[PDB]
Amino acid sequence: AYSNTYQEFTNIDQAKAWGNAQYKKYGLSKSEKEAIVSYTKSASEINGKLRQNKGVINGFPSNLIKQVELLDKSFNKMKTPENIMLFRGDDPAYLGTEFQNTLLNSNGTINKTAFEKAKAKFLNKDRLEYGYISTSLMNVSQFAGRPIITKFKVAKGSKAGYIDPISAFAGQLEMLLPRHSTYHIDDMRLSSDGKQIIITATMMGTAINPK
Repeated sequence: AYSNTYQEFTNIDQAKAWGNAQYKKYGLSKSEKEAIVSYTKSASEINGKLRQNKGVINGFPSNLIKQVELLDKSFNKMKTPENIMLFRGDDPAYLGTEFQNTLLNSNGTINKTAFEKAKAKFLNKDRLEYGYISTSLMNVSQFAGRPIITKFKVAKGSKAGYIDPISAFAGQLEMLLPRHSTYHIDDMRLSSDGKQIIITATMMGTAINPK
């Protein structure tokens, strides 16, 4: 129809080759790579601070400010040449503290009532994320244990970096997205296998554009 087409990697060997190919052309500086390595080693803490302070970094320790600004600007060199689907998994808290202990039933499946509340709260609305967004080119094993799977539709030209080869601690086929990014949740449904929430969203972009 009038919908756009987003590619999805289904072969890990090619996803790795494709990502490696993009990486080879970034021309990242030594300090930019170190910033990315540092991010992979303290992602939880950095994103936690970003959320806590709503994206304002002036109060962060000087060293962290430098790291964040380096990472922010590194995206000027990292764009995806294709419309691509990116994946990530999340725990109930992602939907809000109110679901942290209400989304799942004692058997693995997810309560339908809580799920219905999740839709009214997020379906057909823009969502702003203060932290950076770690994703993978494929639905890697690192997930499949999380109750929430999000599929982001990222358009050609968007800021997105394949950091899998930059850090020993990056996730498998990890594609990092800029912080302070907004996306629109287009669809929310249960997995057809024993309940699970599959979220499909269109990535709109980031407000962090240095230069």
